[PDB]
Amino acid sequence: SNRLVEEDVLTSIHIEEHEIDARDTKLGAEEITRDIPNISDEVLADLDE
Amino acid sequence: MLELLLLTSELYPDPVLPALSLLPHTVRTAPAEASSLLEAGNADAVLVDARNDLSSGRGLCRLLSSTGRSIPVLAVVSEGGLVAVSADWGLDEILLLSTGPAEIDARLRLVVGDQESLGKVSLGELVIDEGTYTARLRGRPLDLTYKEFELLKYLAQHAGRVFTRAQLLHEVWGYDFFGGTRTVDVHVRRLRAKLGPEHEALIGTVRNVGYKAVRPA
Amino acid sequence: MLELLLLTSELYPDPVLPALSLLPHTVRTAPAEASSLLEAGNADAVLVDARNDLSSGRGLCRLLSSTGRSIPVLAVVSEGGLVAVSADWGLDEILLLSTGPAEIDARLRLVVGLGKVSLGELVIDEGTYTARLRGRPLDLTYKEFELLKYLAQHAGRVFTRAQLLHEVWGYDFFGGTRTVDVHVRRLRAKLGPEHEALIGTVRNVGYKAVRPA
Amino acid sequence: MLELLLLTSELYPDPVLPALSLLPHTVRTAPAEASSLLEAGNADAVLVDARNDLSSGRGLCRLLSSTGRSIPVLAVVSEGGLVAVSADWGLDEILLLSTGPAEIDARLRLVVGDQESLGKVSLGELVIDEGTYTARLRGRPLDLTYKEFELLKYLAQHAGRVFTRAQLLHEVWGYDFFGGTRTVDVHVRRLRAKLGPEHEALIGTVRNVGYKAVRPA
Amino acid sequence: MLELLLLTSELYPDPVLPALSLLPHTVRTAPAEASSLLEAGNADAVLVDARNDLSSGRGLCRLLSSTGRSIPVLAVVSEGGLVAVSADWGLDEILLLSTGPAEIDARLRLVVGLGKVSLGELVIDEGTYTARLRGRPLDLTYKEFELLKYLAQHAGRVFTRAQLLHEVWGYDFFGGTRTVDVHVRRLRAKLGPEHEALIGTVRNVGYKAVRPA
Amino acid sequence: LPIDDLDLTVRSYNCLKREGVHTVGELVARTESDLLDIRNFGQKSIDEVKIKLHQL
Repeated sequence: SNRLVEEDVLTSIHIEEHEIDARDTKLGAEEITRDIPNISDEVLADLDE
Repeated sequence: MLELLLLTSELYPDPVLPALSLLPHTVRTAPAEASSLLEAGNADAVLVDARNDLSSGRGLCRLLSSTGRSIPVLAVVSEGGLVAVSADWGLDEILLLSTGPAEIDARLRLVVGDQESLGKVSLGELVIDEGTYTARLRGRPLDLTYKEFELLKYLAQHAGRVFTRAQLLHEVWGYDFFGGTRTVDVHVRRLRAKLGPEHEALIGTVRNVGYKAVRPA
Repeated sequence: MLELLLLTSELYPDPVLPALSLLPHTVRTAPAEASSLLEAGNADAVLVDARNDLSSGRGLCRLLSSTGRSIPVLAVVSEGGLVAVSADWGLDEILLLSTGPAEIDARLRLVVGLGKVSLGELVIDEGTYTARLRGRPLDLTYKEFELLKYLAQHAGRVFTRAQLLHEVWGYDFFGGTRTVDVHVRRLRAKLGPEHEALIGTVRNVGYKAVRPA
Repeated sequence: MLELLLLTSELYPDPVLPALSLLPHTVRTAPAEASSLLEAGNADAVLVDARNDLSSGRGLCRLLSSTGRSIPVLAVVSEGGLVAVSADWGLDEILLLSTGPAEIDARLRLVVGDQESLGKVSLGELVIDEGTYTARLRGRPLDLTYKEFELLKYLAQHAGRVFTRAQLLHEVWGYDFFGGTRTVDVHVRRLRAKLGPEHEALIGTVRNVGYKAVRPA
Repeated sequence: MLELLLLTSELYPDPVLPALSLLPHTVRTAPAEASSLLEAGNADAVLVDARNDLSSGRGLCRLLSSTGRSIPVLAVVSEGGLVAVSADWGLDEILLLSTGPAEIDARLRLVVGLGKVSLGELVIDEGTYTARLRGRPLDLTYKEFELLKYLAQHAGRVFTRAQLLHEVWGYDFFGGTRTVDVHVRRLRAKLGPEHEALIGTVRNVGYKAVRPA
Repeated sequence: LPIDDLDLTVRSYNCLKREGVHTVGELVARTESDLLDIRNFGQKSIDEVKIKLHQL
């Protein structure tokens, strides 16, 4: 019965984590900021600095 | 962000600009008089109310736009008196009463002067302005050859990265004179001199790899 | 009294700005390019559409900017897009879609109702194409005047011939001509022994206009 | 655009009628005597400070509104002096000192709009009457071609101004015949055929770039 | 002491002009109709409301204008609407909606309280729509009398066909006419061999009038 | 559709541009009554525009 879908009677929350590990290197260090090489505009819309 | 002196004989700024409390701007308030001209000081911008007194508002905006007052002046007027206000009052910008808070922040940033420094590279005390092409140290001009500067800026712009002589030859000595690595050391020897030991900590050397730059604390 | 130009692909002023109908200031519309500079004539105001596309409006104001002498250039955004509104667009005002009729009219009257400055010990006349330095007579013909003016206008900005061909020349570019060398030497000789150090050569990259002193 | 003379016991256009300073019009100042009537010239309005002198102000109006003074004559007065302003003044219009910028704009377009010419410019001998589309140069008219007359003025009103033929292309041809701009050189001949050595030098040539207009001295 | 007739649908003279009650002039109101110009009796002046609508107010100022004899026509507009207020309304005096009582008194007491120029060898008589060129008889059609009239007062002024078209005709204005060519060819014929040098017709500059000598 | 496509008689085209007709929608929207009132308007013009309305 699709009521159960529209009601979400049987629906599940799915948390997940992506682990991002920036390490020490002879290249330097992987500075996680919004300093993106070659990035468009619509792709930064929901991103914080 | 801005220390703002409001010119109102009313005690509060919230009947004047209701959104103004919504920002962290520190709004000193002073009576709508000429004596408040002495109370300018280090006010970032002056807020002259001409919502009601357009004649004396014109007088006060002329007063804050005299021969030696660089503090930017805002006429805060009604909507039926915006057409009475133009560039004659010594102005660059004005604020309505229904100006929004993000609108207040935007127009206050625009009336103050954002204004980001050009290719002004900075590595510790050694700050480079490639524009004028000076790698000045603590304000004094520094004298490098054509190559040392471009050598230095590259490392300055890539401080910490462990470069190699073979690597550095390409981006400093271009695609030519492809042999003779030790040109680096002979040049490095001069670099480490004309830098001075006080900031040779910037210049790092690892055996068997070459040279680098290090950000100081 | 004014004509307003909207660099917009909305093809209509009232979806862009509702108040512009209530003002009798008449508006022509052109698509969102810099090339629509050829579209404008005696219009004293030009606006850039930046309501739905923010960085496109920033780039079009960057291209439409303060070059000469300058025309009132405007750009319109929403409220949450007011953070990217800065001085680096090239503006005199900011407008919103929530801007009213008397508000738009008064800001337009503010921009239309400032003066170029050219001092280096060196009288510069942008319209006159006249030059003076340490004396009234400093004969500057067209190629060296804008040339020197660019240098004096960019005092200390190390310039290379490559950088001058697209600015001092058109250009093709008919570059690598060395004509800057004879041009600068004339600028060196004509300006006389004094003020000959302002236009100094920085090797391997060209020259920069040393400021006075 | 329009020239105004301000007859006043004050020194500046700010205290007498402040909204002229709210305008991009050009207002000169003068004393409130009859000899200042010799200072009008090619102006378009003359505005007497009658805000204090009502009897002597109306006398200056009567000397200004005489037989052959074709410049439309004005007074500025207080609101308690408007009751003195009547048909026996001889004024064209009246303007309060509290009047707005656009208000004085519309009053000026009602009092102005002695038939001062719009596009009648005179560059020494080169008397370019664009109201008649004729240019007198040393008296005798210039029987240039239709598009030749345009080119001459575009060089004239840009006196001393050097441009490439492409820029000249936009001001003579516009959006047409982009390539092969040589005919401008031939059109320079069509200009010099009707100019002669008396002013054949007034159109300076610029080898490899274009030409220029020379201001006579 | 003045009867001021308001053509305004506000049903009260008060929001149209507030301070007029401070002066003991009488005000008689009616909606903004041309037929209420037949409602004028001993009215000394007439005010039209054009505060939000400049168009019908200007046209009503025009409707009054040129009728004669006439009673002078006044209007009230806004301050951002003073851009359209001009001499082309047929105004004798313009009022704002914030002008004071003694100000309105002075404007009224000013406004409510000769022959043609001779002669360019073309007299203009306004009765039968005809002129006189070195001779009593000069037949001019409905539009061949004002074409000479338009070039009469603007003697020496250059006017293009369209520039002439919208003042000489209504105009509509149609296109592909040569009506100027049909007229000026005809207006250069009924003027006889003499005074053929009264109109300047150089190629593609339009049709200017050349005054003697 | 702007009336310019109708390609009627030049009188008809100009005699409709005079009164402010700029589109065929406004023209055919003007009822047939709305169209004969035109000052100095020939009937053959009205016939050609009527057949254009009905057919086009």
